[PDB]
Amino acid sequence: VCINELDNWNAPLIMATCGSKGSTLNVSQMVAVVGQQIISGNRVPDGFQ
Amino acid sequence: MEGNAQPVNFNRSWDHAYNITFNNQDKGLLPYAIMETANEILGPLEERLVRYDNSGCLVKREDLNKAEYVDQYDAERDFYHSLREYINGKATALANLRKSRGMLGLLEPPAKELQGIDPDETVPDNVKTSVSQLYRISEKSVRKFL
Amino acid sequence: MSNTLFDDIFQVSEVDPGRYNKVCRIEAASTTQDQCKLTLDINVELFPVAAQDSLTVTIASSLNLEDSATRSWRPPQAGDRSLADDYDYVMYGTAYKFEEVSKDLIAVYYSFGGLLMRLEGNYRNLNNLKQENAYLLIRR
Amino acid sequence: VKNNLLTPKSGEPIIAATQDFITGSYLISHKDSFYDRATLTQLLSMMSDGIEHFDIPPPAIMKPYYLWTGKQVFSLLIKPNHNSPVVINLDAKNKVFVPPKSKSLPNEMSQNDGFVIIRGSQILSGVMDKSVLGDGKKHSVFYTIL
Amino acid sequence: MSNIVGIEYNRVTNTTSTDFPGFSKDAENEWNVEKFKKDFEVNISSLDAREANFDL
Amino acid sequence: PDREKIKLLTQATSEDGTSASFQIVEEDHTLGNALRYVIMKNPDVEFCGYSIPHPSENLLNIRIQTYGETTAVDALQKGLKDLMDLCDVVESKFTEKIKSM
Repeated sequence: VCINELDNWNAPLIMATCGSKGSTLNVSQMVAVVGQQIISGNRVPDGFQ
Repeated sequence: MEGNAQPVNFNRSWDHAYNITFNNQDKGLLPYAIMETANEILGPLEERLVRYDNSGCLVKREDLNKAEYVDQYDAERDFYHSLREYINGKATALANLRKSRGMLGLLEPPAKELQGIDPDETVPDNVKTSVSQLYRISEKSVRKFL
Repeated sequence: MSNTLFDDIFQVSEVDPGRYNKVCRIEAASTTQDQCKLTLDINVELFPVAAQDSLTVTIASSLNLEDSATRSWRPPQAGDRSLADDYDYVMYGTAYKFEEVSKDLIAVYYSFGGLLMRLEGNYRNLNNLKQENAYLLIRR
Repeated sequence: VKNNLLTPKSGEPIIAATQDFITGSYLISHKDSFYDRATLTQLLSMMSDGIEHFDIPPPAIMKPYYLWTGKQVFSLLIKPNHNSPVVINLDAKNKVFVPPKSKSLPNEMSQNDGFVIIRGSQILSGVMDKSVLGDGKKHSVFYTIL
Repeated sequence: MSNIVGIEYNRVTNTTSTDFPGFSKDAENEWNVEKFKKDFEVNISSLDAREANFDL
Repeated sequence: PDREKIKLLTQATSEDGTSASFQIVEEDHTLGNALRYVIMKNPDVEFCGYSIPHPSENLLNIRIQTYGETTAVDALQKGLKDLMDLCDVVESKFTEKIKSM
């Protein structure tokens, strides 16, 4: 949603449009949502009880 | 080696050959004319390969690819086919174009007959300023390609 | 007069400044011919355009209108009558690709140093060779 | 290092522009980057140390004022003048490449600049975004002059 | 033109000189010391010791 | 006089004085930026840029390139004579406003 709804001349956009450094997922964790942490193919298993 | 694990990159090497000898002032060639201009060069490359049999001498020209007499090289002669049955794709596109643009669509080499029928005088000059204007193949434009 | 290789009058269709700020792509529609039309990129910070507007499109070559061992480029002098002293916006570029759209419909590709133009004709545009130089010639 | 621009792992050009030499050469090749002569002189004078002799192509925008684009300046670092023997031909796809209407429009007429075309060592389309001048991909600019 | 840097919310524009002959077809603004002598001006603002302020 | 100064590069010059490249010792961007602008207002010149090779060492390279009208060595001799007058017209206008206050 961010890529089509962010203005041009945006620095995390303009260096992810290139292959300089970053991705379309790296900027998305900085502005919108960071996702769910995985642990070796497991979605944070239970600690106790 | 170049892309797709082949040492050619036929598409880029075509345009690199095309731009270096591009001239509208030259004449151009016919679809059958380029194939004999091609086989002038890669022809004698093929007869330097001898294809001996498993015992000393040669094998008979009939039934060559029989999975018994594959000698120490086969991709080298296959590469000469791989360039041959590529550049006829450039030939068929010119043959398929001039057919539907009013001119006689010719791809076969004509026999020993009235040489230089030259359909310039047959069709009007709008066709000569149509076929040669879209795309064209000069005689040097193949001798620097292969 | 012998230098004009193409001339028509088109009405534009829409103007799209998609994700830019100083270069926008315009559409065209011929109000005289019913077949040809073009696409083109126009800097509108020195040549403004609006949709549903009619202008002059002209493709000539060697605009000196008649007739220093440096291999460079130099501009013409101050007092010099020439072609397109009456227009508003001329450009520079080369042709690179000639291919057919359909039966008796061919596409012509100019590139003005990244700025593109794709139009199509019906062998009306016979004069336009695959030349090195070509100028566009536009009044408002 | 002149003998080892290519890795023996695959044959790919391993030395390239790193994570900000792209974004320097990207803002130059942006489509809304226009320059007068006074700045086109100063940019072309900083790619060398004032030693290489250049020749200026005619500008893009001509009638109101004379304006060069942000691509002809990139065309000169490849071929500084006629005395340099380098002339290349290449077609390549950028990292993003939003597709055109995909049946009538060819790859060049993208919504962005997208697909890059150079003929006779001049920029005709496209930008440079690490797939054209950088690492990883085989069909890069620095690969071809090598 | 109009020798104004056009600022906005995300950019500025035309910050360069564009004051040389050979920029358009009509080569105006050539070098002339007397045509500069008519136009150059110095304004002095609040001036005192230890500190100065003045316009060019 | 001295000769540890402006010095034409024989390797990167034309057969005539149309194009040349000079090497200035002991002058930073303070001179090269000013000298670029006074030259570019000559209608004869087409190309005049400058650069620093390496900021640890201390030298400047000015590039000059013009048409066949005037030799370029004559152009910057006009050029660096021309800002000497420009330093005066600022000095004359400024010092009369000081005394007037």
